[PDB]
Amino acid sequence: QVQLQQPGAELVKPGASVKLSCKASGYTFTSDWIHWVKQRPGHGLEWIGEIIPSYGRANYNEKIQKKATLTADKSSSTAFMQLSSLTSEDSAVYYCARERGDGYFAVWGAGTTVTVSSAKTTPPSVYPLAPGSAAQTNSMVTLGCLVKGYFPEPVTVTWNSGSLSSGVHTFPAVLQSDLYTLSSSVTVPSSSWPSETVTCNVAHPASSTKVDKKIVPRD
Amino acid sequence: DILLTQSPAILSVSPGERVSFSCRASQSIGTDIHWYQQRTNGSPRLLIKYASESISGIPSRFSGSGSGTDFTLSINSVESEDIANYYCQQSNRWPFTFGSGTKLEI
Amino acid sequence: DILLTQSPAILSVSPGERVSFSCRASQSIGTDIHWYQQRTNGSPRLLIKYASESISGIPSRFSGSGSGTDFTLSINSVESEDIANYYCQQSNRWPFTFGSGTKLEI
Amino acid sequence: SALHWRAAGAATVLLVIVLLAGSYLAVLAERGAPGAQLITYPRALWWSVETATGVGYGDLYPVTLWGRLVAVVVMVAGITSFGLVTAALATWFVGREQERRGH
Amino acid sequence: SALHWRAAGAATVLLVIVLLAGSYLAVLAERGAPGAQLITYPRALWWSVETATGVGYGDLYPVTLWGRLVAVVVMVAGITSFGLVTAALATWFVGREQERRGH
Ligand SMILES: CCCCCCCCCO
Ligand SMILES: CCCCCCCCCO
Ligand SMILES: [K+]
Ligand SMILES: [K+]
Ligand SMILES: [K+]
Ligand SMILES: [K+]
Ligand SMILES: [K+]
Ligand SMILES: [K+]
Repeated sequence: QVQLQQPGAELVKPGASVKLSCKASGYTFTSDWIHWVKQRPGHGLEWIGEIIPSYGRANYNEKIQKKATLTADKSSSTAFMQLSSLTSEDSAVYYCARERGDGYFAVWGAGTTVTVSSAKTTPPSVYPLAPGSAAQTNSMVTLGCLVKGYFPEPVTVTWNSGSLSSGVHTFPAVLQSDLYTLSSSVTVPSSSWPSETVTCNVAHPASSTKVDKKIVPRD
Repeated sequence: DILLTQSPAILSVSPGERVSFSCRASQSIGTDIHWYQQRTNGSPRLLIKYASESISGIPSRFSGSGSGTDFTLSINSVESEDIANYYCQQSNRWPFTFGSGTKLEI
Repeated sequence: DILLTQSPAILSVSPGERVSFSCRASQSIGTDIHWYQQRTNGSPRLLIKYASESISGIPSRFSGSGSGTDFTLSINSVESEDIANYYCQQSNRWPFTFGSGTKLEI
Repeated sequence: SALHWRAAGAATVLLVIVLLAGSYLAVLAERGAPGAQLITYPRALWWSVETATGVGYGDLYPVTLWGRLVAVVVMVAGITSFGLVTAALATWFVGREQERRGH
Repeated sequence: SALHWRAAGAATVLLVIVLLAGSYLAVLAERGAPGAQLITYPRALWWSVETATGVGYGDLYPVTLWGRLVAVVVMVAGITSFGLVTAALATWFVGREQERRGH
């Protein structure tokens, strides 16, 4: 089971504050430390701070400006990071990690994508992508989903609830007029479609929405 | 604080060929180095702990070596799933620090 | 004796921007470094002691970090009153020594 | 069991508790201080033992106030425990020599 | 209170005085010698304790003649004090074992 559970995304206005959570499961010891790591898009891993839940003491990276405050709740086994007075420089993915007091990060969280912006949350519109009537097909056929006009990042696109992984790749989103847009490609054998259904699953954690879109041949 | 240098930043290799990532520490840290793999849009994943100790679930083609200031992560016969970013991390002195990372290309 | 290198000698920065002064020691001195500010025609003024420990009366935008041989004094959002000379000083080994100093310009 | 053998056993058990608690508290005290090496539990325990035995190789040592205070407690616990064992051995030998002399 | 418990208490108090005076004199002796590290009072005190306990991590040590003479006094004070405590514990155990045997 997933040892460390983090929210998918958080939208914060310039100057506002946010408290990220990190619910831990599995074996828990008094020697456990919870760490937090900041990663900006295209950049590497940056250590923020640590906390020992069994005592409540926290330490922070002295090399950077302290915008974080670590707390923990023993009753719910959840770690918290209070980020205050955020600017666009604070926009990044924040991972939490568990260390058994022996120096290495055995397990990491999925990460919480924090976006600092004045823009408003917008759920995505998902449109199917089926070949036109004149398009000839080989042994394989290519389908897709158009995830357009959402904010902020990220979205998670799966095909057939995850069962269809091979031949699948999702393109990075493009930003324009405070709205993101991406597409996801899937390639299955020609003989298998549309006899065997193909459906993309688009989750947008920032708006708590998850929609499906079955891919059918054009009428 | 301990600086970890990872050079080169990008490593291009042919399929099935052995590759080696380097990690250099600004001071002697014994064997307190750990390696992580991060694929595109994924979370970091522990590969090697304490310079050379293998981890359960990690393919045997991954190995590590070195001590003091010079450390190496190696992959015997690189395959497509190995395409990712590779980070080293030290736990010898507070605070823990990460290397700048090395990207593997095929 | 312990040599403290401060480079660059002059640091130009825009208002409200974060600045960082560097101090490098000729040998490892743990965290026994201290920072002083000297404005024009003024006497030196302690800003940070023991590399990172804050001093009462000193604005919170002043902070320090580092250990061993590499030390850093930082100013979050530089304002006009920060225009001065900045010196580091070690107390790890006798005799105490000062760095050559870094001038901040806006 | 007499008093001296009782106190020796108690001191040994207490020493084990000090080593464990000492290792935990040392890590807690040393983390947060740049350059500190006494920051992971396994080697902290090894540090505790060589501190209690007075060997002190110098491969590991506290650099903070509270880490050093913890160290002092470990040292004293070590000196006292092994000092209590020596005293117990002396009592044992004195008693046996007393019987050997028919007194 | 008997003699042995009195001497132990006195040795402990005296040891505390030696640690304090030793820390003060060490700094006084070591300052003026290039490369000396035993030159500030807080760490000098920590040095005094680990010297008296015989641990000697080697993170700090005197390099001057008088600093080393001070160190010798701290060592001897430590060895004597803890040696006096062990002797006191042995006397306590011998006496109790004497009563236990109805002699
Ligand atoms: C005997 C001392 C107990 C450990 C104290 C923890 C120190 C907190 C570090 O700021
Ligand atoms: C027991 C020794 C007392 C300290 C002597 C001071 C030494 C002066 C350094 O030249
Ligand atoms: K000894
Ligand atoms: K020793
Ligand atoms: K050494
Ligand atoms: K020793
Ligand atoms: K030693
Ligand atoms: K040594």
